[PDB]
Amino acid sequence: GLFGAIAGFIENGWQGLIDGWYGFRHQNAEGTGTAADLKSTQAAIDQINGKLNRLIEKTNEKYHQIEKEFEQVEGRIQDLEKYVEDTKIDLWSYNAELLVALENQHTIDVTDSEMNKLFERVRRQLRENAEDQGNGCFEIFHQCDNNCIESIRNGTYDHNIYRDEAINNRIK
Amino acid sequence: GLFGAIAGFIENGWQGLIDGWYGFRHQNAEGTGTAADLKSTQAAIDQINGKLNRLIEKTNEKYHQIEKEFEQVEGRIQDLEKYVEDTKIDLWSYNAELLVALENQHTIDVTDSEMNKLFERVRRQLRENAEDQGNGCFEIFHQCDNNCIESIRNGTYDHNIYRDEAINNRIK
Amino acid sequence: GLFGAIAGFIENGWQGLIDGWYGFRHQNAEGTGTAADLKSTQAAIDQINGKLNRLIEKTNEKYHQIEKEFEQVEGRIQDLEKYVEDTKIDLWSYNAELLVALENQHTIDVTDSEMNKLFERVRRQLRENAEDQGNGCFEIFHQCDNNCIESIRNGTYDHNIYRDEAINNRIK
Amino acid sequence: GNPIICLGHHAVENGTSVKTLTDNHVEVVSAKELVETKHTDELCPSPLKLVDGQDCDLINGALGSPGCDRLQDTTWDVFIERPTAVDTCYPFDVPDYQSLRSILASSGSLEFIAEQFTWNGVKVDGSSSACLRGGRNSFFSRLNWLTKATNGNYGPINVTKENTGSYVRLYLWGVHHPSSDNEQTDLYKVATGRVTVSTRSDQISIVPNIGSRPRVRNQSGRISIYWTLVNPGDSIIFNSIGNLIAPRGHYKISKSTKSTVLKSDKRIGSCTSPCLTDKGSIQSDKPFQNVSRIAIGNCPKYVKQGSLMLATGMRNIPG
Amino acid sequence: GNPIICLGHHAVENGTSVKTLTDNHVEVVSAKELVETKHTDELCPSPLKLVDGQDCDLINGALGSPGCDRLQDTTWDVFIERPTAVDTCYPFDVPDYQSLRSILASSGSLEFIAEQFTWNGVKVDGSSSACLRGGRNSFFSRLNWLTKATNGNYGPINVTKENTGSYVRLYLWGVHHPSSDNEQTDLYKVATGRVTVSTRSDQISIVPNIGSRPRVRNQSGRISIYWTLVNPGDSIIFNSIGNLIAPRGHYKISKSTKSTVLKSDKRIGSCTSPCLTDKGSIQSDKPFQNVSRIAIGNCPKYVKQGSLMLATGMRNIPG
Amino acid sequence: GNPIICLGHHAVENGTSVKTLTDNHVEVVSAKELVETKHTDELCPSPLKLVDGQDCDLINGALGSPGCDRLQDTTWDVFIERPTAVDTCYPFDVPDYQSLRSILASSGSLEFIAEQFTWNGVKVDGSSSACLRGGRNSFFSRLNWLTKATNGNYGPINVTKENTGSYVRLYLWGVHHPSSDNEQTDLYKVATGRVTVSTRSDQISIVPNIGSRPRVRNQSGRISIYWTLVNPGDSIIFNSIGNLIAPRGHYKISKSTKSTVLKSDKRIGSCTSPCLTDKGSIQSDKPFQNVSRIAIGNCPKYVKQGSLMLATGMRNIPG
Ligand SMILES: CC(C)(C)c1cc(O)ccc1O
Ligand SMILES: CC(C)(C)c1cc(O)ccc1O
Ligand SMILES: CC(C)(C)c1cc(O)ccc1O
Repeated sequence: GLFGAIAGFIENGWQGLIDGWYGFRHQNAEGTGTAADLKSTQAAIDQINGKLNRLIEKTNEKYHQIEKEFEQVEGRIQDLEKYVEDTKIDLWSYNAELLVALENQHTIDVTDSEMNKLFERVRRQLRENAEDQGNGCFEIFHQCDNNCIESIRNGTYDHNIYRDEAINNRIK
Repeated sequence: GLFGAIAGFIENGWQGLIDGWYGFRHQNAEGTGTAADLKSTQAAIDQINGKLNRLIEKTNEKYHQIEKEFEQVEGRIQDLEKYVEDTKIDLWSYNAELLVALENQHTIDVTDSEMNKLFERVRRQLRENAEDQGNGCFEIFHQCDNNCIESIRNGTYDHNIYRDEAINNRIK
Repeated sequence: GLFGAIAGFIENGWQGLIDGWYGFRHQNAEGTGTAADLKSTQAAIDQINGKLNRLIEKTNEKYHQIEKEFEQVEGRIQDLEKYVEDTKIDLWSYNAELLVALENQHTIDVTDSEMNKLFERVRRQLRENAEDQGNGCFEIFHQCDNNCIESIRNGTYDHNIYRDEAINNRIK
Repeated sequence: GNPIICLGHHAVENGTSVKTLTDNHVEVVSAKELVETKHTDELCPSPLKLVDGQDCDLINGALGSPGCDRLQDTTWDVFIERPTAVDTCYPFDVPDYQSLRSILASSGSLEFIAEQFTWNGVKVDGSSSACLRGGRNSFFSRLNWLTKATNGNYGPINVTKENTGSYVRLYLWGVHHPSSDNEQTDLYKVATGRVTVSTRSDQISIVPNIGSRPRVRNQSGRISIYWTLVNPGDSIIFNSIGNLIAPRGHYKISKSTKSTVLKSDKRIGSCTSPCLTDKGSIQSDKPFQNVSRIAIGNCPKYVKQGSLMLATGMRNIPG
Repeated sequence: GNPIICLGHHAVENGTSVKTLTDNHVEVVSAKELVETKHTDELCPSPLKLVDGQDCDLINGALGSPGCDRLQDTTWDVFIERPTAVDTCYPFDVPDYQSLRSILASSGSLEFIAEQFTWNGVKVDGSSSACLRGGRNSFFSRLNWLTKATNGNYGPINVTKENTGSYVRLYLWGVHHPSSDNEQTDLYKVATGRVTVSTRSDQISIVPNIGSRPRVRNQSGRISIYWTLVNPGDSIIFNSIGNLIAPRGHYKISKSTKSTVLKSDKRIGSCTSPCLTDKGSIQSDKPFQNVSRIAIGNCPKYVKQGSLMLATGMRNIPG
Repeated sequence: GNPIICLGHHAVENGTSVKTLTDNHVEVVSAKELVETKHTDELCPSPLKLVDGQDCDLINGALGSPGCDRLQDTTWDVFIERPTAVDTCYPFDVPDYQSLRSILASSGSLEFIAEQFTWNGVKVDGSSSACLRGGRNSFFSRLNWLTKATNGNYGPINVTKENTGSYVRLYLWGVHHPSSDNEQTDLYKVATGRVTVSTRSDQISIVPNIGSRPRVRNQSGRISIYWTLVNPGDSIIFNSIGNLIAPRGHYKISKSTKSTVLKSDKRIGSCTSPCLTDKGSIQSDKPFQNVSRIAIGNCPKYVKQGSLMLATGMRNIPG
């Protein structure tokens, strides 16, 4: 993927994340836990759903057309009727092949993007209080109880409260 | 957008930026001001203009073709002439729909990209002298008068001049 | 490119990198050297090769078709046979033009992406031991002999060994 | 030890392979199939109005051949012709047969507008042992086999109908090509017949040709079927010195009407589908299908591929 | 308080909605419409050379029917046929009419190459009250109605022209189908006529058919119009025992030439446009158009959509 | 001074320009050309089975005209017609010539299934000075020119063949149109001939037409060539009162078979290519080609562009 987050600096996915596409797994003085991130999951689902509804706008309705099978050789007209149909089928087969390939290219990049936006979001909430570990994890340089963890997850964490503690730990 | 800068960590756009697509808004000891970034605006405009000129290379010129309306039923030949034309129109309608959708997908990602490249550029100019605030803003940890602000905007800012001051403020 | 690394914050490419697409150029107490990064080169080559094999799956095989040149005017049937063929050729010419353009757009973004993933990888290995210089280079704030340089290149560098030295240099 | 917080994403045990611009096989969490491969194996009678020809094809139906009486006044979105259809009447051929089938299929109706004609100087309602109805000699119910009058001549035929109405009329008529000169004279007195049918703007004239043709239902002669359209305001004249197979009226052309014919094998079911193929009905939201290039109604577009998986989730990376 | 510097982008009060692969309605700062929906309501006479048939269609023009004299020597990129065009001459029909129209339209010229012929043994320049010019009996200016000579017979016709030139010739000729045997003999002596026109490589032979056809301009008979091409080097022979409607010369075929016919209603204006439709002219740089699938010249491609907005700016996020 | 480590990428002196969605000219490290522009200038005889008509086109080949004997029993994937092909036999024409060529090309075979016929009451094996073989009068080797018997009449012809086999038969036959009444009677006694060929389901009847046509190989008359298909189970009857050009048997129709005809100029080489054009053979993996829209076999798709460069490397930024 263009971002190198999914199948990239995130080693793998979590089979136990059964209620979201993206989430937080933490470790603190009280233990460990996993929760789903709703915004990032919703942003990905919306875009995928968007592109699926888009693929339905149904405009293929045909009645009297031309004959497509023949009981006897005829030559000139028949050649044309078959060439016409064969030309049509090739072009649509081509459209469908390309549409899927490029759609899949894009979806995979979108999903990789949304993973990255989540990472970046949290990076910004933590400021100088945390360091990127290289694997989708932040080391947090202060005590962070369950309420504090949740404040990160719900975007109310205020880095100024922990700043002196964190900056001090960062430096010895 | 793939980058999450436009409609992302930049909360909104500036209706007062009337002479650029991208810009700087600052606050210092002398006050506040907005200026346009020319490089980033130009890079976006060039790419959009590029894709517009591309859509003009005009190669549709047709004279004697086939009849497309008919005064009387005929059966076999007429069926074919209509099927031919209807097949043609469907395929072009499909081309135009996909071309626009995917072009728009791309343009929006390009514009989002260029926003991000600007952010990243400034991030790199400031080094350890500034911290990312999470909203497209950098807190600058030293006095930065109008000349200093302009030196950031025109890419002559030398972080070494302010480094000891900034690093000291960063740490208490 | 969407990432602004190639033709972006990497000023230019290295004509002397003859055994890789991406690499490391260092400077230390022992001198200077260039080496190729295999993972990033391989990831780009694989994707380009992937899209090339994809363009071969060969499904164009036609025998008896229709006549395409004519010795004498005939009117109605001939008009149709020519209109059919001309319609076919226009649509394929359009497919090929778009396929190449969008493929090239993508390849250039992929290659730019892979450059960026390499940069990001090293950024993560170095932690607080290095600072981004703005030009694809990291200033390393401790002595780093040839073995240490190689440990960065092969992903065994352990930032904790150099941390106190580096953090101290970073701060005066 | 400091607390850590990790960002991640989901991963299922069993992914689905999709293709992208650079890869044949890329495993993602979820995917949807875009090519419809299944059909019902019966033709659904709704929402499209079907008419089953059973043992008559559309033209035998239009001419009124013996197996065809149940098709009278029938109307359809799709007429179904069966591969079991058989000729039951005097052997005939139709120059540009296909175009007549197309024109009929398209008008969507077998409701005949019957007309009184006065054929002067001939016997009427000729019958044949090659066209049996209930075991008795008969003929195409929509055609009138004229021969010479009890006392002699085939009083020259010249009859005209004016299109007084507001719809285009289609008239079905024929020419009898006899197997011998004995038969020619026996039927039409004249040694060589002639049938000329014309309007203000178009015209056909046929001289019948004698000779032996392979026997069908014991008959060596043939009828050639022709057709003439007549616009509102125009007239048609039937002028014949002999050998005219006369019309009993005309069909109404509703032109450019969502009607057609499907050559199919499948029985008519009781299901509901807006898409018929010669192979059965398609019930699907998929954009594409491979069932058949013969597809009538609101259908997925026919493509060659048997499968196109659209990714609907991220890369699947378990372990 | 430390100084801050913020990066941002522009935002207008009123955005424009575009579509993308994942969204129907996405508001961006600016957008361009790619589907042309407007036309001029007059046909522009430049840069394309137009010729207005007014009351003659192209074939009446080629035959030289009374309303058509102003079309002599005319040349065009696009010939305009009007829905007000009317027949003014002896009633006729053209087997494969469409192909003759197509061939004429395509050659782009009504300049007749007149030829001296010697028709031996017949009266020439026949006229008709079904073809009035200035109130007087007349005929197609490009055709020669031959009948039997004052003293009797229709001396057998056998005339040949060699294609001495370097262009393919198109010869327009006809066969008269009379309404009665009285009229047949009255005009051609012979009871049954014959017209055979041939070259080294192709040939047509028609036996005329008698009978009553609906009266047009008081006339029940018909002329059937045929055409014969003649390559450089080849010859054509006109062989007739009766009923030949003879040519007065030929047209030049310039083949594969950017010429055509447009059936339109709109008056010819004084505007400039490289694109004509039956609905009017298109003046536009847009890649697509919905005005009409009848589009001649340098035109946007016809599509079904009435609108396709291409984004030309970033997401619009005011407030 | 602290150590530095820089990430970078490669750069060559001379890049290649590609196009993208936003740029006409973008220089990348490497690129592949996707449009094939070159061909071999000879037709490769493998893997496709070629048959060179040399001086016979396919129909003269099927009829058995003098230059054509080497084409007997020939079979092909692609038959090559040469622009140097010439008529060598009695002048003829074929109504719907193109369809006969198409049907022959497609069956892929000139192996004639010869048949014994009994033509009763006529002279057989007529010959002509317009059809010379070895300097001597001759005729189409596959046709039988019948005339009246030494003692007189053209005993009426009525011969039938039943299709006993499991393949569809194609029968080639003709009608002689004579230049005068002298010649008509001299050859067929009867003043006016007739040829009727028919099966259970189809039929053709032709009355020959007399008259002078331009002289070819000294001959003013013509033969018109017709064809009749006969399904397994059906029969064909040849009924003639005069002027029948009779068959000597039939061709086998293998329908829907990868066979065709190519009008080409190029000599047959000894190269190998799965793709033939009228201009030569294509040997290429490129998806597209511009050589010709006449392309037979496994070929790149014809496109208008002379070049489409696919990028296969990153932006090239030296210096
Ligand atoms: C998706 C791609 C352009 C590579 C393609 C491959 C293929 O074998 C057939 C059609 C295609 O569009
Ligand atoms: C752009 C997309 C492939 C989704 C599409 C939708 C549509 O309703 C018609 C044509 C299209 O290309
Ligand atoms: C690649 C693009 C859609 C811009 C295009 C341009 C062109 O001149 C012809 C066909 C195209 O697909």
